[PDB]
Amino acid sequence: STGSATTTPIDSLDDAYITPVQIGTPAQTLNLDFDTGSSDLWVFSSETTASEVDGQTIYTPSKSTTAKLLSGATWSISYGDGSSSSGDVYTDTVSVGGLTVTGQAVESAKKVSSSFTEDSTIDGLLGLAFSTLNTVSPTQQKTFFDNAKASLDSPVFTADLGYHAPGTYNFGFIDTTAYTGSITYTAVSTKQGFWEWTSTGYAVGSGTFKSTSIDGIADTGTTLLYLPATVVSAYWAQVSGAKSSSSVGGYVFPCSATLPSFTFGVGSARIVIPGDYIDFGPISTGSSSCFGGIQSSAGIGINIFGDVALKAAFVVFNGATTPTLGFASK
Repeated sequence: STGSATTTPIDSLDDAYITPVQIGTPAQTLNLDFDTGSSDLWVFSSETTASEVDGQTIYTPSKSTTAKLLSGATWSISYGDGSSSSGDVYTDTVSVGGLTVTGQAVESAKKVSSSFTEDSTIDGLLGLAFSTLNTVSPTQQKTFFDNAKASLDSPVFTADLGYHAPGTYNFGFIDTTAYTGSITYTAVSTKQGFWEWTSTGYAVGSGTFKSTSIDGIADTGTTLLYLPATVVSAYWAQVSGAKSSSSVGGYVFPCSATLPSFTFGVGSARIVIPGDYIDFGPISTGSSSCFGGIQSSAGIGINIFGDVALKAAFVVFNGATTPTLGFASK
């Protein structure tokens, strides 16, 4: 089997991407944030505290003839940005782009943090990291990909995120028309539960490539590119007026700037992030100070190749017995 679904930016800045997912019988379609940095499929639901729902589409398990309460199971997750959610668990039929899993754990939110409530466009998350990170207790549950894998034509999914445009998540096949050149594959460590890999270095604009190992994660659920302070300082030093602002919470730059590109290494290959991908717009409405899309990972404890990096590539998440990651230009 295979599946193919379009993923759409939630706003004009590509702050996140949503992908329609069918849950239950008859189908209830929710727009979920596909997140290769976590491993829970959770949804706003009829059980979510009413005051914490503001415009989201909810899953109502009582209206699904295939929903079953997973007795005694609860979940609770806290993300790196400080957001969180928790609740109980159903199993139900879940389909993405024509690919169907029966018996998928659908984690129904009883509580969500303010940041989720305040964003009407995201109806929940669909985790695509390794199932070892799944928070369901007392019986850990598998991700949608893990459940689908054996049925797939090939045990892979691909992320093809657009810049200020829709893109595609494919399951079970590699669309050879979706990228240019060849796909370069690189080793993955699953020890922390992430798609963790080592970049071979970077360049700023038309500058020389610096060969240096940068361990980090391929994370579709993080907006920005978080890298060591040395790297980030080297990038922003090429932008007149750019500075790190403790009050804003990162590097800012004059909105009048033309940003340089940023290149990262994948083995001997190179992925170029155009400068425009690094502009996240005014820090507040009407401001001429703009927020940068490359930020320091210092104090996160991990480097994160988020959407800013991933959207410059066609990315293969290869879930073979020994997982790997593939990157191609596009």
